[PDB]
This record gives sequence, C-alpha cells and structure tokens, in this order.
Amino acid sequence: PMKGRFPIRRTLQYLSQGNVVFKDSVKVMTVNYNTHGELGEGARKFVFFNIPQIQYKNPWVQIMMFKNMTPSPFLRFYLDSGEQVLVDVETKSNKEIMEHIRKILGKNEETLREEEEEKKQLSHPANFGPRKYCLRECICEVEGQVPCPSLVPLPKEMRGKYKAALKA
Amino acid sequence: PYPPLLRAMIIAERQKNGDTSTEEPMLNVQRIRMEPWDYPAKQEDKGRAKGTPV
Amino acid sequence: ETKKPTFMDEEVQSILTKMTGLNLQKTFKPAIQELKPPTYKLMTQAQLEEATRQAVEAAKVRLKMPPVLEERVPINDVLAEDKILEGTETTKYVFTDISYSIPHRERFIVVREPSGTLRKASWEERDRMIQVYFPKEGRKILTPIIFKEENLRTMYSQDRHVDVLNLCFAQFEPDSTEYIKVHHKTYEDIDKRGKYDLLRSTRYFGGMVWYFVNNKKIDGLLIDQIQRDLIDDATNLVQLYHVLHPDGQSAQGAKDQAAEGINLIKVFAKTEAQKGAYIELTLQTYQEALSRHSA
Amino acid sequence: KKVRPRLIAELARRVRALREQLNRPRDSQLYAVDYETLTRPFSGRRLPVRAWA
Amino acid sequence: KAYRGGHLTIRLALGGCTNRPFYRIVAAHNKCPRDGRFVEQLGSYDPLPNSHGEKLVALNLDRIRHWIGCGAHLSKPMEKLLGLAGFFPLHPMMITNAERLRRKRAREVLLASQKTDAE
Amino acid sequence: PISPYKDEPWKYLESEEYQERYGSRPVWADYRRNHKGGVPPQRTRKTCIRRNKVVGNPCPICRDHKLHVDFRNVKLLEQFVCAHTGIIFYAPYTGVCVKQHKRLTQAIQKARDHGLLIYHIPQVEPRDLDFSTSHGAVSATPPAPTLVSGDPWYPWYNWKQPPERELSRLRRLYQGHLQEESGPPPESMPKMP
Amino acid sequence: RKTRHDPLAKSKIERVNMPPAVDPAEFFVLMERYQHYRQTVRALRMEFVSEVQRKVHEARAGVLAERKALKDAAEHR
Amino acid sequence: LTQGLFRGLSRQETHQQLADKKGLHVVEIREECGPLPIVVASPRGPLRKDPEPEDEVPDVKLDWEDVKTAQGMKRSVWSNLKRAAT
RNA sequence: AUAGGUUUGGUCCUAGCCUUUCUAUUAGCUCUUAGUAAGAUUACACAUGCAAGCAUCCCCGUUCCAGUGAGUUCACCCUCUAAAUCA
Ligand code: FES
Ligand SMILES: [K+]
Ligand SMILES: [K+]
Ligand SMILES: [K+]
Ligand SMILES: [Mg+2]
Ligand SMILES: [Zn+2]
Repeated sequence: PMKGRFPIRRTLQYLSQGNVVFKDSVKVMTVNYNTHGELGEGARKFVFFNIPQIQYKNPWVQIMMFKNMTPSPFLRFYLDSGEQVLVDVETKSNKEIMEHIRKILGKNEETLREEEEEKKQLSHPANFGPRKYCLRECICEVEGQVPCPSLVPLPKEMRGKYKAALKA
Repeated sequence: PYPPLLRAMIIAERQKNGDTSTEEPMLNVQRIRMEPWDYPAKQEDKGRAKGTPV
Repeated sequence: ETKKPTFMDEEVQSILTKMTGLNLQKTFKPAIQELKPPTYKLMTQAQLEEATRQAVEAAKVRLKMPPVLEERVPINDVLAEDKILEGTETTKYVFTDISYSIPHRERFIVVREPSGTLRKASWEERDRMIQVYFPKEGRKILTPIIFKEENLRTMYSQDRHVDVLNLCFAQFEPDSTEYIKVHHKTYEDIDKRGKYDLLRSTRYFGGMVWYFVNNKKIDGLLIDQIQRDLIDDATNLVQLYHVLHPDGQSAQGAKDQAAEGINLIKVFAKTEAQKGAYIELTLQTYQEALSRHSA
Repeated sequence: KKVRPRLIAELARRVRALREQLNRPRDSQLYAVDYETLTRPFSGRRLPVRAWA
Repeated sequence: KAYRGGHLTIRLALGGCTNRPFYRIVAAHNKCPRDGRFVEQLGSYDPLPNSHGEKLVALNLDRIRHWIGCGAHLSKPMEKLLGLAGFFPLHPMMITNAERLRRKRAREVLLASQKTDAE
Repeated sequence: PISPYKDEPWKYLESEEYQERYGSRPVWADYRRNHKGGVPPQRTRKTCIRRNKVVGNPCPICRDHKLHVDFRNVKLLEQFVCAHTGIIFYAPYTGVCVKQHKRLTQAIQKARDHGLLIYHIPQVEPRDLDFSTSHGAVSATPPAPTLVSGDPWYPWYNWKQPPERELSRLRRLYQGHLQEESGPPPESMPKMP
Repeated sequence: RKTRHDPLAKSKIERVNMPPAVDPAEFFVLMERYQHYRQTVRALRMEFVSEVQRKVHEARAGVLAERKALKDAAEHR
Repeated sequence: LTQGLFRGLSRQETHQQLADKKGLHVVEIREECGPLPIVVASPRGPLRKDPEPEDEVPDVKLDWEDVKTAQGMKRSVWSNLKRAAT
C-alpha cells in the first residue's frame, strides 16, 4: 500500500479540495506550532493535513514552519503592503483555523467564478486548428461543406490535374 | 455614411440601450486631410545608399 | 382591461405543474448509457427522507416546462443593393459574426447574393450558421430524416412520443416552424389514440395541455383523468378552460350556477364539450365507485 | 548562464561602422549616370524606363 | 522570433488539402510565414460552395476592430472580404474589375450577334 | 448461394432453421478467432469473402449467407449492441471482419435515424437564455437614405467621366504608352443570347 | 529566396521590364476612388483606435474599476 | 489463485449483512439514475437514530496502483486491449 | 497486462530472459486501379540552370521566406525601456 500514515494526503484529489485561495496581497505565512500539549492539537492537525492543501492552491506564497518557539501556536501573514496579520490558533481545531483564514484572507466564491469565466473565453468554438487548442481542425469536418479529398475524392472538374487538361 | 454593416450595428446598439433617435450615423472625414501622392516627403528621415561600388 | 393569461403566468404554471405530476421513478428512469460502479451510503431514516426531498427538488428542475412561443416572422430586410457587383460572383457569401460574448439572437449574419444585394440571413440560415460555428450537443446542421411524416409515424407506433419531443427540442428552436409543427403533430397523435400518460411527469405535459385548451379539444384529456381517478386535475383543467375562454357557454354556465368541484365538469360536459354523453357516463361510473369506498 | 564574450564581433562592428564613415561615397559617385546606357555606374543599375526621358 | 521592424497584419492563412483550399483569418506579424505563427485567429473563409451553394465566412468583428485599432494592416484579399461583408466600403478594384467584366461581355455580344445576323 | 430472405431479411430470424442453429443466443456466441498468443490482434481480418471465395473460418455474419445486415433487420442489429449501455461492440468483441463491422455500424445508425432501433435520447437545455426577436440583428433595419433613393452607397461607386483637361494631362504624361479611352461602362451586365 | 550576396542570374542581365499601357479614363477614375476609399478607411481606423484606447483607460481608472478597488480596501480593513 | 479466489468470494459481506450490523439503511447512488436514492437493504431489527460519524479524513490504506490510474499516471500498452467477449 | 513459456527427478518461493499487442525504418519474396498524406544515411564534396526585385532617378527590399540540426539550458515570466506599426 501507499507509504505513510493517512496516505490520502498524497493524492491530487485531496490536494485540490482546499478552499483557501489567498488574495494577491498575501506573500508569506509563518506557522508557529508546538509539538506537544492539548491546547495545540488543532495547530498540529492543521500542519499535518491543511498546509499541503494551502500550498497547492497558493504555489507562490512562502509557507515556513517553526517548532516549539513560543508557548502557544499562532499564524502570521506578511502582506505585500507591509501589514502583518497575526492569527492566534490556540484551542481552535484544524477545521476552524482553515475556515478562519478563508474569511479574512481568502478570495470569495464570486471572485473565483469570474476568473474561471475569463478562461472560458480563451478557447473559441469557432476557431479551427490542432486538437490541442481547437475543436475542429478544418472546415471539411463540418457536414455540408466539401469533404476532405483524402476521404471523398473530388470531382475531376474540380481537380487541378484536369482543370488545365480541359482548357488545354 | 458608415458602410452598410457598421451602420446597422451602430443603430442596433442605440435601440438596445434604449436611446430612441432617427439620426443617421456618419463618419467625420474632415480631420482626414488627404495629401497628394507626389507631396514632398521628409528628406531627413530618408536613408542613403551604401558604399559597395561597382 | 382584461388580459387573458399567458402560458408563463404563475397561475397557469401552478395549474399545469400539478396536472403534470411527479413520479420520481419515471423522472429518473435508468438511462441506457455508459455505466460506472454505483456508490453506497449508510443513511438513517431522517437522512433518507432528506435525500428523497433533494431528489424532488432536482426532479422539479428537470421538469421545468419550456416556454411556448409564437411562430417567428420571416426575416426579409435588405441592408444594401450594390448593383455594380451583379454578375461578378456566381455564389452567395454568408458572413457570420463570431464575436464570442453576444446572444445568438443578437448576432449579425448577412448574405451577399450574386446580384449584389446585402440582405440579412433568413431564420433558417441563421440557425444553420450558429451551429456551424457554435456547435450545440444534439443539434445537426442538416435536418435529420426522423422528422419526416413516415419516420415520425413509426416513432408514434412504438409509443415513443417523449423521444420525438426531445429530438425536436434539440434540433429546432422553440419559435421555429418545424418546432411548432412537430409538437402540434405529436399532441394530435396523443389525443387520437389517448396516450396522455406518456407525457405525464415530464416537462412536455404543460405544452400538451396548452395546445388542447386553446384549440377546444380537452374532451379526451378530461375522460382520461376521470378514468384514472384524477378529479383534482380534471376540475383544474375545466377551470383553466374557462379562464382562457371566459366568454363561453360553459364559462357562463358555471358563473350562472356557481358550479364547483365535480359540478364544473357536468356544466362543461353538456354545454361545450363535444363528447358530452361519453363524459357524463365516465364521470357517472367514477362517482358511483367513490360512493362505495366511502362506505 | 555567464555568456562567453565575443570580442571579435564587437571589434569588427566598430571597424565597419568607422569605415562606413571614412570611405562613404559622395553624391558625385552615387548619383552619377551614363547618359547613353542610362545606368548608374556606381551600382550598374538601370533606371526605370519612365525616367529615361 | 524578433524580426527587424515589421508590423501586425490581418491576412489569410491557407489550410486544407490539395484542391481543397481553406483560409483562416489571422492577425500575424508581417514577416512570419503564411501558415506559421500568428497572434490571434479572427475567423475563417471557405472558398468552396457548400451543399447549400454558400461560401461561408466567419468574422470576429469585435476582435478585428481591436486589432485594427492597435495598428494592424490589411491584405488585399482580406480588404475585399470586408468590403463584400459591408464592414468597409467596396474596395475600388472590385468596382473596376466589375466594370471591366461588363465591357468585355458587352463586346462579346457584338460578335455573337453579327454571326447570327450576317450568317 | 441465393438466400430467399434478401427481400424480407427479418423473416430469417423468425424461421425454424434459425431457432435450430442459434436458438436464443446471439449469432456470434460460438465464434472463436484463431490467432497466436493470448492477446489477439487488435483488428479483425479485413474481409472473409475474397473474389466470391470464403476463408477457412468465416466470421459470424459471413458464415451464414442468410443473415442480411440491413437497417430493417432490427433483431439482428440488436445482437451487436450492448443492451445495458447501447454502445456498438468493437469487431474483436464478436469477431466480425472489418467489412461486416462497417456495414453493421452503418445499418445500426440508419435504423436509429429511421426510428426502428431504440436508443437513449438525452434531455438537452435551451440554446438561448432570452427568446426576444426585437434586436436589430433580427428585426428590420431602417433603410439608409441612399437605399431609399436607389443611389449607390458611396458616390464614387458610379463611373463619372473625367474632365477633358485631366484626360490631356494623362495623355501628356504617358506619351507613347496609352490605351484606347474607355467610356462609361454598361449600366447592367450583358448576357449571351 | 536569394540573399543580397547571391549573384544575379546571367539570363536576367539584359531583362528590361516595360510598364503597362495606361488608360486615361480608367486611370483617373481609379485614382479618385483610392483617394476616397483610403479617406473613409482612415476615418474608420481612427474610430477603432479611439475605442481601444478608451476601453483600456476605462479598465485602468474607470469609475467602476475605482469603486471596486475602494470596496476591496474597505472589506480588507 | 483458486484457493485465494474462493477465500475472498466466500467472505464478502452482503448489503443486508451490512445493514443489520450497522442498523442503518444502505442507499445506492447510481449515476445513471441521477440523485434518486435506492434503498438496497434495511435493518431487519431496530433502526438506529444516530447518524454514523463522518470522519473528515479517512484513515484507509490506498493502493498506489489505483491512485496512479485515477491520476492518469499509468501508461500501459497492454491495458484496455480489445478482446473477445468473455 | 486478464497474462503466458522457461531453472528441478519433483514441489513451492524468488528471479532474469523470452512470447503474445501497437508503431517506424531496412532486407527478402510478391504486387492491379483511384484519391490523399509523407518522403537523402551523411553540418561530406558539388558540374549546370534558376531561387530579388520594385520604381520617374531618391529610397525601400534583398536582415524576410526557404534550408539544416552542427553546437546547445540565448526560448518562459517579471521589471525597465530602444527600434517598429497606428498617415
Ligand atoms: S484536412 Fe480539411 S480538407 Fe483535408
Ligand atoms: K517468469
Ligand atoms: K517490403
Ligand atoms: K542539433
Ligand atoms: Mg519609440
Ligand atoms: Zn466476415
């Protein structure tokens, strides 16, 4: 079987289920957490389960983790403007921490839908070209138009070989 | 006047936006000053032949 | 003053919605398509009732009735006539505006004829070109042969009316002549052979009722509803008939007699209903059976 | 990533640009014409037929 | 490929197979190959009459306007297609070519008439 | 051979001979391809009948000359389609040669187009959100002044005979390289009687 | 195609291209059409350039764009 | 192989055996039938009233071969080859 | 991979090799027609012909296209800002 405990974390399906997409202001995220203590259980679960999901959705944001530096766990975000958002995560569960940062620093569902709609316009159905980019390669595929010569030979009158023969 | 199609597309936007008007759209060609083809060009921007002699 | 209700009126929608019915087994019949291993969930009775409710909500979206539209008027508008181009080209040029973010009914599609006339494309050409460049799933550029009279009679012989309606909805536009023609010919076959249950629990029932009421031939549908113990739907059908024909003998009869419930059927049966005798006999049989069960 | 310098490419470039300034042809050489063949002896190119007259 | 100078142009890129031409309207750099790299596809032009006797032309008018507004030039065949569509005025050479054909056909009717009349 | 069912192919599938040979199983139930190895070639033989000569191991369709692949023989065509998913089996599945599989695939599509063979027709959504036909694109555009009067859209479409003075300049500039002057063009395109 | 360095063909050494014969009537009428045609197209081109510039400006510092920017800042605060 | 096959098929738990053990309805969700909830088995005994605890992350052992295929990472020229009806 | 053959007197395990599938070149033998697609082994040497002109002289172009794969993280993103197009 897949190595490690909770191998589900190392699957593309699990990594794409993160709902936290930081705004463009967020640049760095420092996770200070303690390895022992009941009050830091959520922070430990958040580092175990959710940091992979956050990084997957925010590839250009630097996430750095520090162990046992302070008596309590906390998150700190460094924004491009220079503002620092301190989020205390003591006593909170990993689900609560994830929902909290979505509210204060995550893009809403409307902002995301808009970005996806802009991508839809990049592929134009009417454009013809290679299958990697377009639906159809040639107009000959459209029914009613003159088929491709490779499939249906053209009439002798429409072929250049005999066009110049009838004339001369 | 605008060409046939462009005219029809400008009149349709008017009606769609709600503006009710019967004025004809027309292109202002007064700004475009068509100079003759033999008008002296700018010699300062013209190049020069290279040295390769025959 | 007094406008007769349209098909999309909330009142008509509620009446036609209830008349259609909601059979979850028919709405979500297993489709003959590529299959995948089913999934399983351990659910309580409370959770089971919640999923069933969500299926009712999803089923009601699947049953949303298409709007009934009037036949579109042919387009015959000439943008220009450049007589100088006459005789230069032997074939006409069809120019389609493929700007992505434009409603398809707001696109400029024009045709340059060999004579030099720049005219707007006809409704048929417009639909053909939109498919060429914005292909829709289930639509064909060339009219499928299924819609011929001979081919549509085979589909009816097999009781495949709902399939003929889905094929029409995908190929033709709601206001096209071919669209209205097929639905009108399908509704007629259902009436002649009394196959009203085929379209029940589908989004096509409302359109069928609307066609019958506006053509004064709700006799067969009323008989079927009574024979199937659907008085509530039958009374609503007669009620709706009165609203769309207020200046009618049956409408005035109910007004004069203040008929309600089953009385509305009797008043309409004698005055306007063509098969007044058969309706009375059918309604009679039901009322007798109902009296027995009450005991 | 450290590109290896090409010194001869820059040396010749400066020499060429210089020689184009010291050996540049004069208008007397460039725009001379043989009135019998109607060709510029500098390049040996024929003038357009519409300019011969 | 950074070219020396050049400009954007809306022109016809030939596709299809032998004896089956098909043109794609594309905005491409002046110096790029005919069927090579392009900036954006702006439509298509099927020059062969289809079953319905039509030559189909697609024109992304919203994007054609955008590129003409950014300094894109136009090839003669592309200018003649926009003239037939009514987006631009009829290119003068279509008017003159039409007039030349009228004169040729008018001259052809004389010899034909003379033959039938004289002989 | 000459089968008597060519005109009414559906009759063979209801005859006694068919029931004795096949019974209730599909015509291809017993066929087995002869090939080397455990994995068969990914294509079946091209054709079982070459120049009116049948090969050693004819495919299910070619081994029985009374089985006619026709869009009307709906019972035969159904045997070559998946009852649970509706997909046409690829040739290696049943062993039919490429020639007969191509005829079968076309007949199954023709039967489906004629309504003889039932297939899943999905419920599709409407193309347009709004059904209004009031936009100018589909409505009537107000005619332009030139169109109402019958004049050309731009005045320079029509031929205007140039002044005689201007014709003299061109005759001086292009001395010795001049064509016959052309008058106004015909008003309409002539035609060969 | 040939490069500047490639030598000229021997057969083309004596080739002289002769200009076509000019028709006075057709020549003048055609010259005016080009003058009008290019004037109309130049006006159209100018109109398209203005639209492109306006759309860019509207997206950069449009009232709706600035309003959204202010709303985003307020929401953050 | 034979002894292993008969060992697994003999020990497979039926839907009814699952419902009775769990005291909950077994609801089958079929993609071809939309969201229709098909109850395949119900507990013959009393039906529990508490919903089964939904663990956020399942601590289940995944087969790398399964995960690798779902991610389109498994290229094999021998898989999904056309074969005779079995 | 739905796998198969092969170690031994024989069994089980491990393991390599090979078989069956699908393509591309080359060889043998053989070969009827039509349409279409593709097409030196070699950055080895090349006979001959042609491949860039245009145009009232100035300019502009020949810096493109076409070719090859010798060399090889110059190709992508950002910042900044020449030349070029928008008369
Ligand atoms: S690829 Fe379209 S004609 Fe051949
Ligand atoms: K082995
Ligand atoms: K060979
Ligand atoms: K190389
Ligand atoms: Mg500059
Ligand atoms: Zn066969």
